[PDB]
Amino acid sequence: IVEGSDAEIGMSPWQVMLFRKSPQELLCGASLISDRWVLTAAHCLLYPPWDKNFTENDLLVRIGKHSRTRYEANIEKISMLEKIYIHPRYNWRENLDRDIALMKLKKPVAFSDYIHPVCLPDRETAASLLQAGYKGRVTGWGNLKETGQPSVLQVVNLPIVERPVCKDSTRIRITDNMFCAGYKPDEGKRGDACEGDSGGPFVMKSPFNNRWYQMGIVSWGEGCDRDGKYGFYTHVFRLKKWIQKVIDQFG
Amino acid sequence: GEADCGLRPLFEKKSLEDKTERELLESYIDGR
Repeated sequence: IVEGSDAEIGMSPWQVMLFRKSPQELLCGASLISDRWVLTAAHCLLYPPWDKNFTENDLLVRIGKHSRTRYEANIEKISMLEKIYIHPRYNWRENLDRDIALMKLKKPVAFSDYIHPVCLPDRETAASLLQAGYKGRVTGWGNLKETGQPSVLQVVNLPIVERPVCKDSTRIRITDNMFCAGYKPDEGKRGDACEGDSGGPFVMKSPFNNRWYQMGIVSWGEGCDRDGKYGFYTHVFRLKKWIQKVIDQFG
Repeated sequence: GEADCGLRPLFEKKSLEDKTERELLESYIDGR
């Protein structure tokens, strides 16, 4: 996270850390949507161009963390993966379209003050909240700038950008399955997501029921915090159908 | 439909707001 600030203890209880077993290392961010399901970006688990193709046993999931490195005994929970689910039409070849994946935990995790599931968006939430100009929140333990490591979970709120702008800001092709956020040149304010933050949640608080909804997943970008540039996120609602399908099918 | 999802134990549950929470709240007006 660039131009963000230290998160408060438990202000993002659904934040998940995707961890590589050997060698040990932080791979990506992710989120808890149930006591047994974790949501993340597909490119975090599968990206052939770099030979990326992690499987159930190559990873671990660390929930309820705050510190970037400190072992928070009996607070954070380390869970094993029972099965990985990658969207069948995930396009890693051209633009990471439908960059979304699910991971079922071997054993359900117990909720606490530091571990609690976020809400998925539904039609009403999506139609009213996903609007250019509105701010959302991104969090993670990613770099503090382009290739740099926070000692604690970082947080940054970012305004959603009108689709046209998102397009005319990159030569890569945008889908309806993605959206972009970030500040524009003029409005003297900075901030963006960066490597390590991928797979993480973009959330928004409902002004009606006061709950938090993960409207997006940190998907990709071209560098970090650079004028005329914006971060792109997987459009969660647009792919909720697939989500519901996998959860219901494998329960 | 949504049970407990989205309500933080150390915040919403305790009627406590986090530091930047209303920046988002205010962005719905699109300014002030």
